Amino acid sequence: SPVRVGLSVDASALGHTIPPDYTGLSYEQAQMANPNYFSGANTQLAGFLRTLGRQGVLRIGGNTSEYTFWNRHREVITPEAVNNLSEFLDKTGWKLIYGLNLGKGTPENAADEAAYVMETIGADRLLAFQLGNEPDLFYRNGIRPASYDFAAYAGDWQRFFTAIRKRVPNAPFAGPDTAYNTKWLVPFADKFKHDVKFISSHYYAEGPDPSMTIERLMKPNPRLLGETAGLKQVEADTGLPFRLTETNSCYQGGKQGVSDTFAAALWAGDLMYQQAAAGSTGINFHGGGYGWYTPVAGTPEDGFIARPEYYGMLLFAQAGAGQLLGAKLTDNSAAPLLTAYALRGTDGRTRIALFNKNLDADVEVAISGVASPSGTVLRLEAPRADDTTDVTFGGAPVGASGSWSPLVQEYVPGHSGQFVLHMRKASGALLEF
Ligand SMILES: *[C@@H]1[C@H](O)[C@@H](O)[C@H](OCCNC(C)=O)[C@@H](C(=O)O)[C@H]1O
Repeated sequence: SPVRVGLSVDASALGHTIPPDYTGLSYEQAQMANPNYFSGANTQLAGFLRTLGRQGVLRIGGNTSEYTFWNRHREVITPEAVNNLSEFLDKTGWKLIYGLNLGKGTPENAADEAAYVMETIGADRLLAFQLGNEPDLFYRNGIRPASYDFAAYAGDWQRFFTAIRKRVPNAPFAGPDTAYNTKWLVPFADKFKHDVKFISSHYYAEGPDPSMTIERLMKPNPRLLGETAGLKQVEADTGLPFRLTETNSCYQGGKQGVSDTFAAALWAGDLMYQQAAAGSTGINFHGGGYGWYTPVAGTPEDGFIARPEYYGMLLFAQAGAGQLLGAKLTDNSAAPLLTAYALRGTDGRTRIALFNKNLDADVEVAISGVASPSGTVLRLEAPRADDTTDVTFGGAPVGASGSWSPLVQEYVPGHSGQFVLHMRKASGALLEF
């Protein structure tokens, strides 16, 4: 007995165009201690990335980038590791955001590392260097003293920028690689707008706010809306686009029973669209090893698997790129966590991404504004919102090496230019007209 809601696709309410390199993952720089990880020999992980997008961005940084030390002969990055990363990026078709050690390393070491990266990976595949991860939190791990402020950071950033550009005159940069805030990200954009390609921000649905639950994770985040508005103002005031270079559901590798659940797939897929509709250039979900929130879990020795969050990213992958249209929801007060995104695809077909994040309400969606004859739906499903497994998209799990294709396509009940789509509570759908 579903909530009956109306969705009006207005193909004339033009939103932002989703770039083809929108999707991405964030990893710890420490993973590069192991040259077998980001390697042309790591076909399994390479396969998982190709499935998330023919283009995308691998971001390497995180808290371990303050403890990772480049050497041409505490974790150590070797020329072998950088050489193997170039071969990895060749197998995936993805571009690279590469963190440099501004926390504990020297300008001269960062310049040397940046030179070897540009020499091996090249200007086409290297999107940006980043000078430190979350510099606003250096003072909390003692990487800097408590007195460290934006002024001190700007001094450090300039010293590193100068040293790297002497070795790498075409070196591209992004920063400041943390959450939107007025004490760091606004002044950074103002001072360094001529020295960076784009602004890099982070976002965790968990706050410092009450404890994170599946219930909480499905609701709007006023902090997210605030931070996104901040980044749009910085883009208006400076011309700098923004990318969400580190994101996931909960901090410290995630929360067992939230981050590792089917709920995370609905949250992650919806987030991708909410940020793309705000004009974000892209996203990088943080992950690695077996962390609770990792899209892809595993190791080269034991192999890799898609975790539930991966399936939300997979729905985005299958929607593909294009321009977002108006998709207005009515009669939805009793089903308020249903979200919907309409997309004019690059191939000229209309697509709708629906996230029924209501944990108790089934919906009946009356779709108008699509003058196409017919549509098919691929469902994003698990039997409970807190399932750690049993997740499918298009009636299939993702297999070894990111192997996926749909096994259940279901024609959409259509008649007189109106379509009716049923969705279970805590489910997602991709409609292709
Ligand atoms: C952003 C940080 O830059 C990340 O280092 C940090 O990840 C920590 C756990 N690592 C993994 C691979 O699971 C992340 C977080 O707190 O989860 C953010 O603080």
